[PDB]
Amino acid sequence: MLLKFTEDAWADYCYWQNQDKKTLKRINKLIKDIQRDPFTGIGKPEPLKYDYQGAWSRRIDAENRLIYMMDGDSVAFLSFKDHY
Amino acid sequence: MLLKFTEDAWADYCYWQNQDKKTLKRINKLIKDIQRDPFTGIGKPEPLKYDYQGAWSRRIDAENRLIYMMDGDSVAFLSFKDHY
Amino acid sequence: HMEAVLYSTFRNHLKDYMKKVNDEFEPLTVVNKNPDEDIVVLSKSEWDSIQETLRIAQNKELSDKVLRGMAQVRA
Amino acid sequence: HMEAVLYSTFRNHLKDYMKKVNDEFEPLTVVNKNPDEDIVVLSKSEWDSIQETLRIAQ
Amino acid sequence: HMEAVLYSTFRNHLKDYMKKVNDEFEPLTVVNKNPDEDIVVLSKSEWDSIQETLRIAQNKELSDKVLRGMAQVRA
Amino acid sequence: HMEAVLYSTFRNHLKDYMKKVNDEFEPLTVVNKNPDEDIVVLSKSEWDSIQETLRIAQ
Repeated sequence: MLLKFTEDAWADYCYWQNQDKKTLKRINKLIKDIQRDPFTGIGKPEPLKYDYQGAWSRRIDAENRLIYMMDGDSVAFLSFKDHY
Repeated sequence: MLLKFTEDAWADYCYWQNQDKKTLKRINKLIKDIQRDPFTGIGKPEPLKYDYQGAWSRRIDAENRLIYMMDGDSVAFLSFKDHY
Repeated sequence: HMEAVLYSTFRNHLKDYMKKVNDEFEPLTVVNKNPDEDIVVLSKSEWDSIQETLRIAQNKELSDKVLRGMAQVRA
Repeated sequence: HMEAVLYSTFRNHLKDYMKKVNDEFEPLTVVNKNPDEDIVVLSKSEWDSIQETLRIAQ
Repeated sequence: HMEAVLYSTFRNHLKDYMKKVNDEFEPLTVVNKNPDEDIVVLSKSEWDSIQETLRIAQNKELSDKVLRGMAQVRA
Repeated sequence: HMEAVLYSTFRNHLKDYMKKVNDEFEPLTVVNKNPDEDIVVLSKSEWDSIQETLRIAQ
Protein backbone atom coordinates (compact mmCIF):
# COMPACT_ATOMS: atom_id res chain seq x y z
CA MET A 1 0.00 0.00 0.00
CA LEU A 2 2.00 2.95 -1.33
CA LEU A 3 1.28 6.48 -0.07
CA LYS A 4 1.12 9.13 -2.78
CA PHE A 5 1.11 12.86 -2.09
CA THR A 6 0.40 15.59 -4.57
CA GLU A 7 2.43 18.77 -4.14
CA ASP A 8 -0.61 20.53 -2.67
CA ALA A 9 -1.25 17.69 -0.21
CA TRP A 10 2.36 17.53 0.99
CA ALA A 11 2.25 21.31 1.45
CA ASP A 12 -0.88 20.82 3.57
CA TYR A 13 0.78 17.99 5.51
CA CYS A 14 3.83 20.11 6.31
CA TYR A 15 1.67 23.05 7.43
CA TRP A 16 0.16 20.86 10.17
CA GLN A 17 3.68 19.60 10.93
CA ASN A 18 4.73 23.11 11.96
CA GLN A 19 1.37 24.14 13.47
CA ASP A 20 -0.79 22.11 15.88
CA LYS A 21 0.75 18.80 16.94
CA LYS A 22 -2.74 17.61 17.91
CA THR A 23 -4.06 17.97 14.36
CA LEU A 24 -0.91 16.24 13.07
CA LYS A 25 -1.61 13.29 15.37
CA ARG A 26 -5.22 13.16 14.16
CA ILE A 27 -4.13 13.18 10.50
CA ASN A 28 -1.65 10.42 11.33
CA LYS A 29 -4.30 8.31 13.07
CA LEU A 30 -6.46 8.68 9.96
CA ILE A 31 -3.54 7.65 7.72
CA LYS A 32 -2.97 4.51 9.81
CA ASP A 33 -6.69 3.68 9.64
CA ILE A 34 -6.72 4.30 5.87
CA GLN A 35 -3.72 1.98 5.54
CA ARG A 36 -5.70 -0.72 7.36
CA ASP A 37 -8.75 -0.22 5.12
CA PRO A 38 -9.24 2.80 2.81
CA PHE A 39 -13.02 2.33 2.53
CA THR A 40 -14.08 1.98 6.19
CA GLY A 41 -13.00 3.04 9.67
CA ILE A 42 -12.65 6.20 11.75
CA GLY A 43 -13.35 9.71 10.52
CA LYS A 44 -16.60 8.79 8.69
CA PRO A 45 -15.21 7.96 5.22
CA GLU A 46 -17.54 9.23 2.49
CA PRO A 47 -17.13 8.86 -1.28
CA LEU A 48 -17.58 12.02 -3.34
CA LYS A 49 -19.89 12.32 -6.33
CA TYR A 50 -20.06 13.99 -9.75
CA ASP A 51 -16.86 15.80 -10.86
CA TYR A 52 -15.04 14.45 -7.78
CA GLN A 53 -15.95 10.80 -8.33
CA GLY A 54 -13.10 8.56 -7.23
CA ALA A 55 -12.14 10.84 -4.34
CA TRP A 56 -12.93 10.11 -0.70
CA SER A 57 -13.27 12.23 2.43
CA ARG A 58 -12.59 11.76 6.14
CA ARG A 59 -13.01 14.27 8.96
CA ILE A 60 -9.89 15.69 10.58
CA ASP A 61 -11.96 18.09 12.70
CA ALA A 62 -15.19 20.03 12.21
CA GLU A 63 -13.57 22.43 9.72
CA ASN A 64 -10.99 20.29 7.89
CA ARG A 65 -11.20 17.16 5.75
CA LEU A 66 -8.70 14.63 4.41
CA ILE A 67 -9.36 14.13 0.69
CA TYR A 68 -7.83 10.96 -0.74
CA MET A 69 -8.29 8.43 -3.52
CA MET A 70 -7.20 4.85 -4.21
CA ASP A 71 -5.62 3.96 -7.57
CA GLY A 72 -4.62 0.32 -7.45
CA ASP A 73 -2.00 -0.57 -4.83
CA SER A 74 -1.70 2.98 -3.47
CA VAL A 75 -3.50 5.74 -1.60
CA ALA A 76 -3.16 9.30 -2.91
CA PHE A 77 -3.85 12.26 -0.64
CA LEU A 78 -5.31 15.39 -2.25
CA SER A 79 -5.81 17.70 0.74
CA PHE A 80 -5.33 18.01 4.48
CA LYS A 81 -6.55 21.62 4.99
CA ASP A 82 -9.83 23.08 3.78
CA HIS A 83 -8.94 26.79 3.61
CA TYR A 84 -5.85 28.94 4.06
CA MET B 1 -50.39 45.36 14.03
CA LEU B 2 -48.39 48.11 12.35
CA LEU B 3 -45.97 47.04 9.61
CA LYS B 4 -42.49 48.50 9.13
CA PHE B 5 -40.03 47.91 6.28
CA THR B 6 -36.43 48.99 6.11
CA GLU B 7 -35.13 50.36 2.82
CA ASP B 8 -33.19 47.14 2.18
CA ALA B 9 -36.08 44.88 3.22
CA TRP B 10 -38.42 46.74 0.85
CA ALA B 11 -35.97 46.15 -2.00
CA ASP B 12 -35.98 42.44 -1.14
CA TYR B 13 -39.79 42.42 -1.15
CA CYS B 14 -39.86 44.30 -4.46
CA TYR B 15 -37.44 41.75 -5.92
CA TRP B 16 -39.73 38.79 -5.23
CA GLN B 17 -42.69 40.79 -6.59
CA ASN B 18 -41.17 40.92 -10.09
CA GLN B 19 -39.22 37.62 -10.01
CA ASP B 20 -41.37 34.72 -8.77
CA LYS B 21 -45.12 34.82 -8.24
CA LYS B 22 -44.85 31.74 -6.02
CA THR B 23 -42.26 33.21 -3.64
CA LEU B 24 -44.37 36.38 -3.39
CA LYS B 25 -47.35 34.29 -2.26
CA ARG B 26 -45.28 32.45 0.36
CA ILE B 27 -43.90 35.74 1.71
CA ASN B 28 -47.45 37.10 1.87
CA LYS B 29 -48.63 34.05 3.82
CA LEU B 30 -45.78 34.45 6.31
CA ILE B 31 -46.58 38.15 6.81
CA LYS B 32 -50.21 37.13 7.40
CA ASP B 33 -49.04 34.60 9.99
CA ILE B 34 -46.65 37.03 11.71
CA GLN B 35 -49.61 39.36 12.25
CA ARG B 36 -51.62 36.73 14.15
CA ASP B 37 -48.52 35.86 16.23
CA PRO B 38 -44.93 36.86 15.39
CA PHE B 39 -43.31 34.23 17.64
CA THR B 40 -45.18 31.07 16.55
CA GLY B 41 -46.86 29.73 13.43
CA ILE B 42 -45.76 28.26 10.10
CA GLY B 43 -42.30 28.79 8.60
CA LYS B 44 -40.49 27.60 11.78
CA PRO B 45 -40.13 30.88 13.72
CA GLU B 46 -36.66 31.06 15.26
CA PRO B 47 -35.10 33.79 17.42
CA LEU B 48 -31.59 34.97 16.61
CA LYS B 49 -28.79 35.17 19.16
CA TYR B 50 -25.68 37.20 20.10
CA ASP B 51 -25.22 40.28 17.85
CA TYR B 52 -28.64 39.58 16.30
CA GLN B 53 -30.48 39.24 19.63
CA GLY B 54 -33.97 40.61 19.11
CA ALA B 55 -34.21 39.58 15.48
CA TRP B 56 -36.27 36.55 14.45
CA SER B 57 -36.24 34.26 11.44
CA ARG B 58 -38.69 32.32 9.29
CA ARG B 59 -38.12 30.12 6.25
CA ILE B 60 -39.26 31.47 2.90
CA ASP B 61 -37.65 28.50 1.14
CA ALA B 62 -34.44 26.46 1.46
CA GLU B 63 -32.23 29.41 0.49
CA ASN B 64 -34.02 32.55 1.73
CA ARG B 65 -35.15 33.70 5.18
CA LEU B 66 -37.76 36.16 6.45
CA ILE B 67 -35.92 38.19 9.11
CA TYR B 68 -38.01 40.49 11.31
CA MET B 69 -38.05 42.07 14.77
CA MET B 70 -40.50 43.72 17.15
CA ASP B 71 -40.89 47.42 17.96
CA GLY B 72 -43.66 47.35 20.55
CA ASP B 73 -46.90 47.18 18.57
CA SER B 74 -45.19 46.68 15.22
CA VAL B 75 -43.15 44.19 13.19
CA ALA B 76 -40.08 45.53 11.39
CA PHE B 77 -38.93 43.44 8.43
CA LEU B 78 -35.18 43.22 7.83
CA SER B 79 -34.77 40.88 4.86
CA PHE B 80 -36.69 38.80 2.34
CA LYS B 81 -33.71 37.44 0.39
CA ASP B 82 -30.58 35.89 1.88
CA HIS B 83 -27.98 36.63 -0.80
CA TYR B 84 -27.99 38.27 -4.22
CA HIS C 1 -35.96 11.57 -14.22
CA MET C 2 -36.55 10.51 -10.63
CA GLU C 3 -38.88 7.62 -9.82
CA ALA C 4 -42.16 9.21 -8.71
CA VAL C 5 -44.65 7.39 -6.46
CA LEU C 6 -47.98 8.20 -4.83
CA TYR C 7 -48.20 9.10 -1.14
CA SER C 8 -50.67 6.23 -0.71
CA THR C 9 -48.37 3.59 -2.22
CA PHE C 10 -45.64 5.24 -0.12
CA ARG C 11 -47.41 5.00 3.25
CA ASN C 12 -48.55 1.45 2.41
CA HIS C 13 -45.11 0.01 1.57
CA LEU C 14 -43.34 2.43 3.91
CA LYS C 15 -40.60 0.24 5.40
CA ASP C 16 -40.18 -1.49 2.03
CA TYR C 17 -39.58 1.79 0.18
CA MET C 18 -36.97 2.74 2.79
CA LYS C 19 -35.13 -0.47 1.92
CA LYS C 20 -35.44 0.42 -1.78
CA VAL C 21 -33.64 3.78 -1.79
CA ASN C 22 -30.76 2.23 0.18
CA ASP C 23 -30.43 -0.85 -2.04
CA GLU C 24 -31.00 1.02 -5.31
CA PHE C 25 -28.93 4.00 -4.10
CA GLU C 26 -31.37 6.21 -6.00
CA PRO C 27 -33.49 9.22 -5.03
CA LEU C 28 -37.27 9.00 -5.11
CA THR C 29 -39.96 11.68 -5.11
CA VAL C 30 -43.35 10.91 -3.60
CA VAL C 31 -45.80 13.09 -5.51
CA ASN C 32 -49.09 14.57 -4.32
CA LYS C 33 -51.90 16.70 -5.74
CA ASN C 34 -50.07 19.94 -4.95
CA PRO C 35 -46.95 20.15 -7.18
CA ASP C 36 -45.16 21.83 -4.27
CA GLU C 37 -46.41 19.34 -1.66
CA ASP C 38 -44.23 16.68 -3.32
CA ILE C 39 -41.03 15.70 -1.50
CA VAL C 40 -37.84 13.72 -2.15
CA VAL C 41 -36.98 10.62 -0.10
CA LEU C 42 -33.33 9.51 -0.20
CA SER C 43 -30.97 7.15 1.60
CA LYS C 44 -28.89 8.68 4.38
CA SER C 45 -25.79 7.17 2.72
CA GLU C 46 -26.33 9.04 -0.55
CA TRP C 47 -27.21 12.15 1.46
CA ASP C 48 -23.87 12.09 3.27
CA SER C 49 -22.16 11.62 -0.09
CA ILE C 50 -24.05 14.58 -1.60
CA GLN C 51 -23.37 16.80 1.41
CA GLU C 52 -19.64 16.05 1.53
CA THR C 53 -19.42 16.62 -2.23
CA LEU C 54 -21.37 19.86 -1.76
CA ARG C 55 -19.03 21.20 0.93
CA ILE C 56 -16.09 20.70 -1.44
CA ALA C 57 -18.04 22.20 -4.37
CA GLN C 58 -19.01 25.31 -2.40
CA ASN C 59 -15.32 26.04 -1.71
CA LYS C 60 -13.76 26.99 -5.05
CA GLU C 61 -10.22 27.07 -3.65
CA LEU C 62 -10.47 23.51 -2.32
CA SER C 63 -12.45 22.31 -5.35
CA ASP C 64 -9.66 23.72 -7.53
CA LYS C 65 -7.12 21.99 -5.28
CA VAL C 66 -8.93 18.64 -5.36
CA LEU C 67 -9.69 18.66 -9.09
CA ARG C 68 -6.12 19.68 -9.95
CA GLY C 69 -4.65 17.03 -7.67
CA MET C 70 -7.00 14.39 -9.05
CA ALA C 71 -5.73 15.26 -12.53
CA GLN C 72 -2.11 14.79 -11.44
CA VAL C 73 -2.85 11.43 -9.79
CA ARG C 74 -4.48 10.08 -12.96
CA ALA C 75 -1.88 11.64 -15.28
CA HIS D 1 -30.36 22.79 9.14
CA MET D 2 -31.18 19.15 9.84
CA GLU D 3 -33.72 17.53 12.17
CA ALA D 4 -33.69 13.85 13.10
CA VAL D 5 -36.48 11.48 14.10
CA LEU D 6 -36.62 7.79 14.92
CA TYR D 7 -38.60 5.51 12.63
CA SER D 8 -41.30 4.63 15.17
CA THR D 9 -42.13 8.29 15.78
CA PHE D 10 -41.94 9.01 12.04
CA ARG D 11 -44.38 6.21 11.18
CA ASN D 12 -47.01 7.15 13.77
CA HIS D 13 -46.97 10.79 12.62
CA LEU D 14 -46.31 10.19 8.93
CA LYS D 15 -48.76 12.72 7.46
CA ASP D 16 -47.86 15.49 9.91
CA TYR D 17 -44.16 15.14 9.04
CA MET D 18 -44.79 15.15 5.28
CA LYS D 19 -46.60 18.50 5.52
CA LYS D 20 -43.97 20.04 7.81
CA VAL D 21 -41.17 18.97 5.44
CA ASN D 22 -42.31 21.56 2.90
CA ASP D 23 -43.31 24.33 5.35
CA GLU D 24 -40.24 24.41 7.61
CA PHE D 25 -37.81 23.48 4.78
CA GLU D 26 -35.81 21.27 7.16
CA PRO D 27 -34.66 17.82 5.97
CA LEU D 28 -35.42 14.88 8.27
CA THR D 29 -33.27 11.80 8.87
CA VAL D 30 -35.32 8.76 9.87
CA VAL D 31 -33.02 6.83 12.21
CA ASN D 32 -33.67 3.08 12.38
CA LYS D 33 -32.14 0.22 14.31
CA ASN D 34 -30.92 -1.10 10.95
CA PRO D 35 -28.89 1.83 9.53
CA ASP D 36 -29.41 0.37 6.04
CA GLU D 37 -33.03 1.51 6.38
CA ASP D 38 -32.03 5.09 7.25
CA ILE D 39 -33.54 7.69 4.93
CA VAL D 40 -33.40 11.46 4.57
CA VAL D 41 -36.66 13.30 3.81
CA LEU D 42 -36.55 16.78 2.28
CA SER D 43 -38.72 19.05 0.16
CA LYS D 44 -38.28 18.94 -3.60
CA SER D 45 -37.67 22.69 -3.37
CA GLU D 46 -34.48 22.00 -1.41
CA TRP D 47 -33.40 19.19 -3.75
CA ASP D 48 -33.52 21.39 -6.86
CA SER D 49 -31.40 24.00 -5.07
CA ILE D 50 -28.80 21.39 -4.04
CA GLN D 51 -28.69 20.16 -7.63
CA GLU D 52 -28.49 23.76 -8.86
CA THR D 53 -25.38 24.32 -6.72
CA LEU D 54 -23.74 21.10 -7.91
CA ARG D 55 -24.57 22.26 -11.45
CA ILE D 56 -22.81 25.58 -10.76
CA ALA D 57 -19.70 23.66 -9.69
CA GLN D 58 -19.90 21.86 -13.09
CA HIS E 1 -17.26 29.94 30.76
CA MET E 2 -19.41 26.80 30.94
CA GLU E 3 -20.64 24.47 33.64
CA ALA E 4 -18.52 21.31 33.65
CA VAL E 5 -20.19 18.05 34.70
CA LEU E 6 -18.27 14.89 35.55
CA TYR E 7 -18.90 11.96 33.22
CA SER E 8 -20.43 9.67 35.84
CA THR E 9 -22.59 12.39 37.40
CA PHE E 10 -23.97 13.21 33.95
CA ARG E 11 -24.56 9.54 33.14
CA ASN E 12 -26.37 8.73 36.39
CA HIS E 13 -28.60 11.84 36.30
CA LEU E 14 -28.99 12.18 32.52
CA LYS E 15 -32.76 12.68 32.77
CA ASP E 16 -32.22 15.51 35.25
CA TYR E 17 -29.61 17.20 33.06
CA MET E 18 -31.91 16.93 30.04
CA LYS E 19 -34.28 19.11 32.09
CA LYS E 20 -31.63 21.59 33.25
CA VAL E 21 -30.43 22.43 29.74
CA ASN E 22 -34.01 23.14 28.63
CA ASP E 23 -34.95 25.33 31.63
CA GLU E 24 -31.69 27.26 32.10
CA PHE E 25 -31.23 27.59 28.29
CA GLU E 26 -27.52 27.14 28.97
CA PRO E 27 -24.89 24.82 27.48
CA LEU E 28 -23.17 22.22 29.66
CA THR E 29 -19.90 20.43 28.95
CA VAL E 30 -19.47 16.80 30.02
CA VAL E 31 -15.92 15.71 30.82
CA ASN E 32 -14.23 12.36 31.36
CA LYS E 33 -10.57 11.47 31.94
CA ASN E 34 -9.65 11.80 28.24
CA PRO E 35 -10.17 15.46 27.26
CA ASP E 36 -10.36 14.39 23.61
CA GLU E 37 -13.79 12.96 24.47
CA ASP E 38 -15.29 16.19 25.87
CA ILE E 39 -18.83 16.92 24.70
CA VAL E 40 -21.11 19.95 24.90
CA VAL E 41 -24.73 19.23 25.85
CA LEU E 42 -27.26 21.75 24.52
CA SER E 43 -30.99 22.31 24.54
CA LYS E 44 -32.54 21.29 21.23
CA SER E 45 -34.35 24.65 21.18
CA GLU E 46 -31.13 26.61 21.67
CA TRP E 47 -29.46 24.48 18.99
CA ASP E 48 -31.99 25.47 16.33
CA SER E 49 -31.63 29.14 17.29
CA ILE E 50 -27.83 28.88 17.25
CA GLN E 51 -27.96 27.30 13.79
CA GLU E 52 -30.16 30.15 12.56
CA THR E 53 -27.84 32.79 14.01
CA LEU E 54 -24.85 30.92 12.59
CA ARG E 55 -26.41 30.85 9.11
CA ILE E 56 -26.56 34.65 9.21
CA ALA E 57 -23.02 35.14 10.54
CA GLN E 58 -21.72 33.13 7.57
CA ASN E 59 -23.35 35.48 5.03
CA LYS E 60 -21.27 38.66 5.31
CA GLU E 61 -23.74 40.46 3.05
CA LEU E 62 -26.82 39.21 4.91
CA SER E 63 -25.04 39.88 8.22
CA ASP E 64 -24.60 43.55 7.31
CA LYS E 65 -28.14 44.05 5.97
CA VAL E 66 -29.69 42.59 9.13
CA LEU E 67 -27.36 44.42 11.52
CA ARG E 68 -27.74 47.78 9.78
CA GLY E 69 -31.50 47.25 9.80
CA MET E 70 -31.83 46.64 13.54
CA ALA E 71 -30.13 50.00 14.15
CA GLN E 72 -32.68 51.88 12.02
CA VAL E 73 -35.51 50.13 13.88
CA ARG E 74 -34.02 50.87 17.32
CA ALA E 75 -34.04 54.63 16.62
CA HIS F 1 -26.86 16.10 9.43
CA MET F 2 -28.36 14.75 12.64
CA GLU F 3 -28.82 11.39 14.34
CA ALA F 4 -31.37 10.45 16.99
CA VAL F 5 -30.54 8.23 19.96
CA LEU F 6 -32.80 6.67 22.57
CA TYR F 7 -31.92 8.26 25.90
CA SER F 8 -31.56 4.82 27.50
CA THR F 9 -29.16 3.79 24.73
CA PHE F 10 -27.36 7.12 25.16
CA ARG F 11 -27.05 6.54 28.92
CA ASN F 12 -25.91 2.92 28.62
CA HIS F 13 -23.28 3.70 25.95
CA LEU F 14 -22.30 7.22 27.00
CA LYS F 15 -18.51 6.84 26.67
CA ASP F 16 -18.94 5.29 23.23
CA TYR F 17 -21.08 8.22 22.07
CA MET F 18 -18.68 10.86 23.40
CA LYS F 19 -16.08 8.98 21.32
CA LYS F 20 -18.33 8.91 18.25
CA VAL F 21 -19.21 12.63 18.15
CA ASN F 22 -15.54 13.53 18.61
CA ASP F 23 -14.51 11.14 15.80
CA GLU F 24 -17.28 11.84 13.27
CA PHE F 25 -17.97 15.50 14.20
CA GLU F 26 -21.73 15.19 13.80
CA PRO F 27 -24.42 16.26 16.28
CA LEU F 28 -26.92 13.82 17.72
CA THR F 29 -30.26 14.43 19.42
CA VAL F 30 -31.10 12.45 22.56
CA VAL F 31 -34.86 11.87 22.78
CA ASN F 32 -36.76 11.13 25.97
CA LYS F 33 -40.56 11.10 26.29
CA ASN F 34 -41.19 14.81 26.93
CA PRO F 35 -40.11 16.53 23.69
CA ASP F 36 -39.44 19.74 25.64
CA GLU F 37 -36.58 17.84 27.32
CA ASP F 38 -34.82 16.97 24.05
CA ILE F 39 -31.09 17.71 23.95
CA VAL F 40 -28.40 18.03 21.29
CA VAL F 41 -24.98 16.51 22.01
CA LEU F 42 -21.94 17.67 20.05
CA SER F 43 -18.17 17.56 20.36
CA LYS F 44 -16.20 20.21 22.23
CA SER F 45 -14.22 20.61 19.00
CA GLU F 46 -17.24 21.49 16.87
CA TRP F 47 -18.65 23.73 19.62
CA ASP F 48 -15.48 25.83 19.83
CA SER F 49 -15.47 25.98 16.02
CA ILE F 50 -18.96 27.52 16.00
CA GLN F 51 -18.32 30.05 18.77
CA GLU F 52 -15.16 31.01 16.87
CA THR F 53 -17.27 31.79 13.80
CA LEU F 54 -19.89 33.72 15.80
CA ARG F 55 -17.28 36.02 17.36
CA ILE F 56 -15.46 36.43 14.03
CA ALA F 57 -18.72 37.98 12.82
CA GLN F 58 -18.06 40.73 15.38
